[PDB]
Amino acid sequence: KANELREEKSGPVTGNNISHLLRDQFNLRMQKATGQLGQSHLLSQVKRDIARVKTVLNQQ
Amino acid sequence: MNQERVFKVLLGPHISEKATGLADGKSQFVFKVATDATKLEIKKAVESLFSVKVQRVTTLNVKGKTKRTARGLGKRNDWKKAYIALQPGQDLDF
Amino acid sequence: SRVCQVTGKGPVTGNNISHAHNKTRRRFLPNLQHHRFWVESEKRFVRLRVSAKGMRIIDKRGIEAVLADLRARGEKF
Amino acid sequence: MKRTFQPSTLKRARVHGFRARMATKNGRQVLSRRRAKGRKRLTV
Amino acid sequence: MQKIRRDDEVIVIAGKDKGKRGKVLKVLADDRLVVGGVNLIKRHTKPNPMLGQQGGIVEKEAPLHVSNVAIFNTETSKADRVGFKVEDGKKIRVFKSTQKPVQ
RNA sequence: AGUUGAGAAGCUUGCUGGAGGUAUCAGAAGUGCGAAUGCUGACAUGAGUAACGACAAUGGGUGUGAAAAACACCCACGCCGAAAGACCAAGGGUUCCUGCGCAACGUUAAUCGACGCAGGGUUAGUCGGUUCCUAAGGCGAGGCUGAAAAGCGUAGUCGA
RNA sequence: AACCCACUCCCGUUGAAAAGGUAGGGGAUGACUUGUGGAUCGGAGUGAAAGGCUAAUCAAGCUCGGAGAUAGCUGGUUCUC
RNA sequence: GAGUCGGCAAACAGACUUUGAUCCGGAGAUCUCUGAAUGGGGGAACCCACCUAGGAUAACCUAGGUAUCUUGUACUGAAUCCAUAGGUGCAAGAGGCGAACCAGGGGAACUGAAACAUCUAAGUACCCUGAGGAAAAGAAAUCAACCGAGAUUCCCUUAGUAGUGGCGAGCGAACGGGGAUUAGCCCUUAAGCUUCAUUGAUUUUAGCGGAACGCUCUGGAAAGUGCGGCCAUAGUGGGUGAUAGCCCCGUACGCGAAAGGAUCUUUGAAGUGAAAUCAAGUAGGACGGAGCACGAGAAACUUUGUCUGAACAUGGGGGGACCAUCCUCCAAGGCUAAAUACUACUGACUGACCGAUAGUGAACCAGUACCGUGAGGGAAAGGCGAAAAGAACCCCGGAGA
Repeated sequence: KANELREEKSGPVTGNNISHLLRDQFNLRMQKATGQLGQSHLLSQVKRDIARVKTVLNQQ
Repeated sequence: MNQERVFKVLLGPHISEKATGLADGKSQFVFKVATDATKLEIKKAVESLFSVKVQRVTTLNVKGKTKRTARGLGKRNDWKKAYIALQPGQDLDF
Repeated sequence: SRVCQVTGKGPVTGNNISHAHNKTRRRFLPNLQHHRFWVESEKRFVRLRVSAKGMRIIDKRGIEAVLADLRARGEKF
Repeated sequence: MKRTFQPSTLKRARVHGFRARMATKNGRQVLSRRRAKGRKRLTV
Repeated sequence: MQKIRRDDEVIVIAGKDKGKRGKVLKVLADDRLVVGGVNLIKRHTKPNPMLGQQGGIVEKEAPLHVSNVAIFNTETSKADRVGFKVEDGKKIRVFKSTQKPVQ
């Protein structure tokens, strides 16, 4: 959630967080393109976890 | 390269009989890439995300197909298609 | 256009009543000339498209006072 | 026996296109009538 | 809140299965309720070679309406209406015949 | 269907229908249709008649098929060959290819299709465009002009 | 010859075609034919001039408004006694 | 407060939720490309850039800037000495869209007159330009008859009257009354209004509680039958398997707001009103027009395209040619709320409105399909059942229909 990100993690620690869970969005789309993706909830929730690191970064 | 956008460039290995047999015989791998991606972006992304060395990248724009239904004509997303040619002696693994 | 820069007189419309009282739609233009007015306190002529009773206002109020409220309205000269 | 419609995508866009309509006042109100009628295209 | 929810013993008023006590399984969004054991249809399902369905006459339970059931009391053994008692921050749902809580 | 009334019309009933109806007496009207070469939809008649789109031309064998004059292959026979051949621009927009299909579409039948459904397929420093340059012409800072809208146009900057 | 035309015959006239076809015919280095882009438009263009042409429309295009123009004319005006 | 991952679209996957999801309001964040489109171009959704700061290994990337015009301001400076034009930078503002309403600019014609030209239609339609939530108008150089009334706008009458008119067709007042509304302030500087800052208050953007029915009959199913009750600031609501005040959601009636919005109200502040000092190229006049109901007519009064042109409170204008005498007013500077007009858009209630050839063109994926080069034109198409319980299996047929 957001209050685990907010006020506990800094600029770089949320900055290093996006590029770590952009690989999660990348590798899940590499698995979706093949047949090797069973659980499809991971693809939608990695979108909405990038959006809240980018949300708590705009409000720093 | 703006350390994002390496992950936004490659959209998956494209799976066809042409893509499979041209990955076996030659060392060319067919990737669907993002529809606004230059040949330099989809070369530095493969060299970064796969630790491989890229020799050549050719590209395609593909038009979406229009499928007639009731309620009229629909259309699919126009997509993009890159052929990643590597040095002989290495293949991409996922 | 055909408007006096001093009085603001533009063209007016009206009729052309004949002997059998036929109305023809016409237009009343104002008597515009160009004229160069000498300004002493600028040492310079200003050329001004002005109707012929707009020159009567120059002759009555002075060009130095008519140019005071041409630029209050914000015109060319 | 040629007909009256001889198609050309370049002549279609310089007579009836969007920039052409919105270049002139009378065509800039074609685009507002055709939007008040609620049309899907408004430049054909 | 709503009068009836899942882990409730209810009784059917004015249906085919009138007076038949059961327990709510599903609460549907269009004012409907699947109650266990009542309103029981038999679906002629054509079998699948896949893992979805297999077999002939399956006999499942159909949704009722929310007005065709009442909360069963288990104090007077009758059908009863329910209402809400608003106190300190506990909205409990209470019976109307006896004014003591539905639990 | 029966019955009653001078009539418009009423009443009673069998079947079909499966949820509404409105004694009486007043009030209001989108109140009564066969005609307007009326208007909309359905449907006749003409009539299973005319036609089935150049008078290059078809004939056998085999296959597949539920069924082949028309599909595939084979053997022949004809036809075009300054095109009925290969290409490019334009224009169209997936019509290209493969697997499965035949309802509808195809002036007949269709197993075939420019048809349906699903996958695939279009790779450029050199070929075309963009980018560079201008013609006709368009727009046009300012400017000149004009009831207004606007017209004309310089610098410019678009336009093969 | 191509190409551009359109003199004659016949067919076609519910056509294969809202102007063609077949057999002949005129020009074919020119006041030629043509692609592409552009310019001019409704009492207004354009016209080697026929009232021709201006999107199968032209003695004043098309479209939308004035507008349900007007019609001393036409046609029609519906249950009963 | 218990379900959820929007709809056509039912199912299925993979999931999320009482450690409180979905959902509902308030606030913020994101907000690609076009479009006034605004860095430059362009065939709208595309193309090509520049400048500064930071980051990046012969490739770029991130965050801002870069339109024009108006006004204001700073710096700069041609012919030309001075300084004007011009140049450049900074601020601030404008542009575009919207159904009508409003103030203006330009303005038809069919038609009526039983023809037609004056006239009508009609200052209508249409085009164009501004402004506002209303706008315009407005505080007497106004009317009235010797009595008086006092701004404006609006409704009702006077009255189809007076007038006007090829005195044809037509067009049409005013005085005086009855009402709606209720304020007048200033140019020796004002009310009023905008912007903030605050003082209380009232609304709005979501919600919460919300009374009382059983037995019986027919039936597929009861709300209907039959009997007996109950509730009522809640009884002719919606729908539930047939017709329900007591089944459900509501209704009457009470309550409710972290945070915004809006209105009203305190009391300061900066503004504005504001044009300077009671009005001169003005009043008046002559020509030519237009308006006043008034076709220039005995034509007053108002506006003005051309030409002219005053008096100054022992003045000046009006009182329908004009002159005298009375009466009443102070033009050439302004600002003003309410009563009034309209409804594209919201919400609630309502209907002797419509019920799929009707009612919107449009109940349904409608301004769609289709027709046009284009502006533009413009359709047809609702109903299984209470519940999909939407027909397992068998048989003929081409794993058809």
